[PDB]
Amino acid sequence: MGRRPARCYRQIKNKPYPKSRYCRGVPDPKIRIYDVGMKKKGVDEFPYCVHLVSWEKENVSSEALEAARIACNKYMTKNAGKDAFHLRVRVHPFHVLRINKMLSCAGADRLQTGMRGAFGKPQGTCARVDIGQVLLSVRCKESNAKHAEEALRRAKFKFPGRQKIIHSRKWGFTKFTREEYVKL
Amino acid sequence: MSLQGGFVKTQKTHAYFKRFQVKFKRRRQGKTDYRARIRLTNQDKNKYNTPKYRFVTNKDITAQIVYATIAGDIVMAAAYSHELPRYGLEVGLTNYAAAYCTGLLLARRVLTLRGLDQEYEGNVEATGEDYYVEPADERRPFRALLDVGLIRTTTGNRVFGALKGALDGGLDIPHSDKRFAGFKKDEKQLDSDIHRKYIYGGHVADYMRSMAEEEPEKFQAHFSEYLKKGIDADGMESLYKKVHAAIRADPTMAKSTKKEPATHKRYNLKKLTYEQRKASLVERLNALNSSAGADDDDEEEDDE
Amino acid sequence: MSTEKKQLNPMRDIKVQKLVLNISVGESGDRLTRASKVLEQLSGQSPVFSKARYTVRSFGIRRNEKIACYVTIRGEKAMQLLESGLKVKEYELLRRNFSDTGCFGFGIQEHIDLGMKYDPSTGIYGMDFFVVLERAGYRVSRRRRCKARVGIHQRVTKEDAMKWFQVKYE
Amino acid sequence: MPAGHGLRSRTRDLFARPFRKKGYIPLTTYLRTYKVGEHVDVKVNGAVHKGMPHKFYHGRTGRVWNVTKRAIGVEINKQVGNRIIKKRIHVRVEHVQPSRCNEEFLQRKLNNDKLKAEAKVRGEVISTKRQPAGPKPGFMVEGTTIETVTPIPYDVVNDL
Amino acid sequence: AKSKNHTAHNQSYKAHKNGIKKPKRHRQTSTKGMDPKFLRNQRYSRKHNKKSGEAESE
RNA sequence: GGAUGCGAUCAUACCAGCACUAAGGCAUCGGAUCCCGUCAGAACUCCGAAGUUAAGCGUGCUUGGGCGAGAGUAGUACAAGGAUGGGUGACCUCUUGGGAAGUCCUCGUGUUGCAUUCCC
RNA sequence: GCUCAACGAGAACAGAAAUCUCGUGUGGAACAAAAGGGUAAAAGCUCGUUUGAUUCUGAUUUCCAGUACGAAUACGAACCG
RNA sequence: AGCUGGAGCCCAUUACGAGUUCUAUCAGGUAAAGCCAAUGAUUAGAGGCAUUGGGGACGCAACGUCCUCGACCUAUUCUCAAACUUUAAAUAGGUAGGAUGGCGCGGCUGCUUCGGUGAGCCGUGCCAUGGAAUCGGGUGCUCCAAGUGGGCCAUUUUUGGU
RNA sequence: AAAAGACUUCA
RNA sequence: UCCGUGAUAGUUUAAUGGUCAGAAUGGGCGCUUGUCGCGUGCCAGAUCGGGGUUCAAUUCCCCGUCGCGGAGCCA
Repeated sequence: MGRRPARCYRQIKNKPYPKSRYCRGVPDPKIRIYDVGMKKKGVDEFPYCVHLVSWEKENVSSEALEAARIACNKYMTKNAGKDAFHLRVRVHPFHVLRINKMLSCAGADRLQTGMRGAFGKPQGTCARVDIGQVLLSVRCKESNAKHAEEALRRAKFKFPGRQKIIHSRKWGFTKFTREEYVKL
Repeated sequence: MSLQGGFVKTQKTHAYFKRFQVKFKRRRQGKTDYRARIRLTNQDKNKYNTPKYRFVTNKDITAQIVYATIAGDIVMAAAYSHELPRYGLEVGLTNYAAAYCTGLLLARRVLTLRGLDQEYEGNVEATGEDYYVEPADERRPFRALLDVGLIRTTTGNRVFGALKGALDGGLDIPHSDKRFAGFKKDEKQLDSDIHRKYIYGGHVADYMRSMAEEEPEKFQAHFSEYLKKGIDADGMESLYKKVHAAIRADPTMAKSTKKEPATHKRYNLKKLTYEQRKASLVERLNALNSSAGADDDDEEEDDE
Repeated sequence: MSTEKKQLNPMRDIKVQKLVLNISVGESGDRLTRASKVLEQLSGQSPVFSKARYTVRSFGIRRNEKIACYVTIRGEKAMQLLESGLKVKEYELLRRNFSDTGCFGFGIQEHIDLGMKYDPSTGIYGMDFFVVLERAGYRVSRRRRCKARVGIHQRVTKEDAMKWFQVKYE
Repeated sequence: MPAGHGLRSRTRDLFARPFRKKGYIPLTTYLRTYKVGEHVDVKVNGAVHKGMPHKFYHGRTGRVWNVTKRAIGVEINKQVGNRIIKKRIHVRVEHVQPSRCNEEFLQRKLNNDKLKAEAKVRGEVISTKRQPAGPKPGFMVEGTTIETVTPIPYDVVNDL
Repeated sequence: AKSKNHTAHNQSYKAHKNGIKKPKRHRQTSTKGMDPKFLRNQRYSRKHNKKSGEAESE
């Protein structure tokens, strides 16, 4: 698409804008559906979780969120079939991007005299992804774990804030299989 | 199943709830309006609290002259219409004549020359008098303000009848005569201001005599004898009584008033845990049960 | 477990808190307010104006303004009115008219009772009769000063209200 | 830019009461009375809207300058500038609470007076200062029944 | 060209040199601008007080 | 302990559902001549004879909820000062300090001043 | 004096909104306006009575030179409600 | 106006003062935390529940039944907030730690008290190193005048802007 | 008196 | 692009002061008419989308989309 480098909003530098009522004119959020795959089970049929956990606190765009998500899902259908595992996107894009828009072409751009100043027209939105956040949570079953790991790997090149694949465990997968069946 | 109110509170819990600590305990009981109370308390003038509807009524009325302090109030005198038959009275204890005599009694009691603080010149202990306009102790009515409480200011009330007895007792309430239960409400004379009908001690006298059932103890005239009686100067009674018995009250109270839990709580829990494993139905309140595993905790593990 | 187990009613028996007879059409759609006259004769006592609030469908664009009128009656007078309406309605029928509060209402023409069409300025085809019913122990919540919420015991139910009424004049 | 200065600004919580303390103030505050030169805190009731001081003056403890009808005059000192002077503010008795900043200290002055009277009886030698923190004395235990175990720091896990 | 509009910098440094002082403690501090009653009774009482003070020192 | 009037501290005092209350008191409750009041004596105001503990009121209970309190809650997060410390920077270590909150788990569930009265 | 936003269940006509009723209801409303606080036997909403939205001349708080001016605060001295 | 100097003015380790700490006690809504706490955003299911949101099937009908899709509701779940916050730091910030004080004695008032009751202010008497720590190659105070009135930079914090 | 215009092919 | 300015029936454009919207023409329907037309009687709105204020908004604000004009140096 049309150029914007991700560096512009990469720094967590500005005040956080998620107040819709003051921040008028915010355009379309970009992920169609956050949960792709199953959504009739959680951990019951998926006694393995893999996470992609943030190494660097930086604001990842909605555009980059889509890119990572779609690549991961496409691997799922191409290597494990349509109704394989379950991908969840787990962070949502609160932070409205203003940013400088609408340049001119005299021998100045930046209309007033060279400000420019606030009152920036909205360009899009980002999710603020801080360190240790789970951007993508893909639940899996342990035998087929390597497929999910591979899917996350293709995804990870497609956001500005570096993340590290990790085998995630909640109540273990060995504390669940105790606590459940003592109160059941 | 549905349900609202209960459901709408428990979901949003804390948000209501704390609603009872918006206002406090006195209001919760229905005792003290803080919008009324605040006005009185700045200059610390005594509350001449005289209830007569939805407090104590239809058996007795009472007039207490009450001073405030910061650790809580402290009555400087009290008197009950229930203590009025000690001085003789057997006509209704809910009437104006009873209220008037309670006011006379209270005014005599509040000093009784006690302690340092007096004023018995002027004339505190105001004579047996046929009224017209507020008799005080010169120029200055002080230290008693008619506290109706939460009850309405309505002309022809027992509260204003008590106020008349305060004035003719030597207590000096601030006043205006445009809502007062006038002169002849004691039974006396009237015929003035906005107020109408002269009689209210002698209300009853017409009422009963047009036949119908009402109080025993005779007849129309009988008010006047005990109207006179509370004016007299033999103050300083209210009964010697037999005191307590042992450990607070009674076996009925011993069964009624205190606790159980600590030890008892563990037994009910033990019974409940046994019941859960013996049947499996509901762990109590609104769901669960499929062996269980003790307490509220179970639900979180019984998810996956 | 309703504290029914006692010996029942001295306290428990139903009464009329009020009977509210109200006209509903709305001004300009029926009249100015000349139908105050028919209400005045029927009850025997004064009606007072009822104002409107919120969205309305019909003229009444100011909202707050006379639009209807009503009479709160009670005692023996209310019971007498009840008998005429009960005499109409089929009896041992419908749970629907009874509320969970234990109150019920019925519709029927104004004209029932001995009276002329001619003498009141309007005849009027009918109008909601509502009967407000509750137990003796209701008075705690009703009075202002010592207001307290209604207990389970203190509530009449739809079944209970119908049952009490079943005995008397239906 | 010449001065303006929006009269309030950042008074959101300063004029608010927290959720639990909403509703009408107990009349105890009103009934509470002070004498001149007593030290008292300033801290508004949010349910009285006239007689209110400017919010910066909260958390100051002042000496009662005089007492008048309804409101009480309390002298407190402003901060920031040059030669910062004491200022007298008309502030409600609803907006004045007792400071315990002087109360406890006054009790300890009375305690010193006890010690002074006692000291003379012995044959003077007063010394009625409070004493700074001393050195630690020795301490014991017994090595019997307390032979060493070994304890270690524990290994890093990422848990995420 | 823009210029500075306001800064609170450097104000503090000056203030701690010769500034702030304290109230200036005295017995009998200013009751100037105090409510008329109290002051009225002080005037009246003092006239009598001087006469009596001589008696109570003999 | 209870009750009543006046409260103080101000959720251990509150919410939900149950259960119990001797004594005496409150309440509910019967009446509408009178002051007073409404669309309606339901409210309010007055009379207080005849009732009823059903509710109010109080207290107790229920793995309850909330509130309070504690924790290896967590020494975590964050943060002043120091570095010619590591790191491209983003930041991150350490030294000298200070140190939460929730999740979550555990324990608690009104106290008490004045006056008068009541247990038996 | 009264209690609201809202919702549920009822009630000729009347539907999603008419008007009427009860329960629940911390304020989720309303208090002219911008926005934000605050507020519940009120400051809201309704009724009743009203005219202090008054007379004098200071002090005090803000802006601050610790100035004027405006506006605010709480008193006094008057007279009223 | 402040900073700066001069001319001094008053005392001098008496005295009080302090870009300070402690102690003890206030105030604060930032960092952060929180969201199954209120408000606002926001993801996902799951399980309920209709005298009236829409479909179909079973029915002559029903105050009928079953699937279905919506609303809502409940317990969950996920992730955020400068103009959200119950909650909530640190570093900062205010006040107090006494002879400019306390106590006893007894005087006056038009105030205040229905009451010498109280309040304030006067005369007179009693109590020292003694009111945490530390320092004051001294401090306190007044008059008057110059210059300045364009600032610039670094570490740290931070707003706009790639 | 002024309101009066159009109107297919073989024909 | 910056500062302005509109939008209303099929089409073209009036109007309000807050409770309320029109006309003309086209079209659809009879009648005129040998037959159409002129003429003659009949008829018909998302007041741009969008929230807000407000009892009540087509009307009074704010934003945005579209369609326009008019400015934008030493060039």
